[PDB]
Amino acid sequence: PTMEGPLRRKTLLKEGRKPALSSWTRYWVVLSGATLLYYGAKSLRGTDRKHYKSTPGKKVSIVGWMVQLPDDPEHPDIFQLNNPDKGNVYKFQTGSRFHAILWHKHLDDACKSSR
Amino acid sequence: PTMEGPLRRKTLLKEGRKPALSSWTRYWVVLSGATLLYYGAKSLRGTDRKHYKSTPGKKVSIVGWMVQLPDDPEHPDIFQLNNPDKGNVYKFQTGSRFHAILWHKHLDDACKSSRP
Repeated sequence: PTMEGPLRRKTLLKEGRKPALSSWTRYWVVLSGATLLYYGAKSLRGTDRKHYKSTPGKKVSIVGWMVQLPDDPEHPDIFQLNNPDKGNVYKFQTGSRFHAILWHKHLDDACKSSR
Repeated sequence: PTMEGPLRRKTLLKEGRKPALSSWTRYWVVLSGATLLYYGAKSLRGTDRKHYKSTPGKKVSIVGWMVQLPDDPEHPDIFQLNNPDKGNVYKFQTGSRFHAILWHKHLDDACKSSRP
């Protein structure tokens, strides 16, 4: 894998419309090639790999997607991810600005890879 | 900084001898150049950067130190750090094998890097 770590994701737009409720969801996320694999939480607290499931609940290719880093002091650990038509848009919390920068780098490489 | 993250540290040896008391302590650790800066936890809730203090509690140069990855299925998220004479030895829990490998990479470079 290129990158792994505990992330919280919030859906801002799905199929071009705002979800009724856009709350944060805890996941262990693995970026393998240009594919994101998401592992749901086993409990309500914890950020170690063991606090998340063994089988992925979601698998998404991000080839051609776009990732952005907002440089927002109010939310220092966030990055945003959008599919090509910007109909599916997500924000991710990483726990720190450093990890937001690190994820942005690897995600940007993946979005721009050919496949 | 080259690397940052929440780590738990345990001291195995200090000045060549096992400490009387030893346990896992939570820290936000920042590798800046060849220096590790440690920020203790503000409270009991400690995963995000904001859960740790703003002023560092420890500052340690690791130039000439050695870091090791044990490849131990029993403790997949551990890496060990040793000072030059191996009198000060620590183990660190990172939460995942992936982060243990990542920290090892950056620490190994730092141990072979420059002194200010």
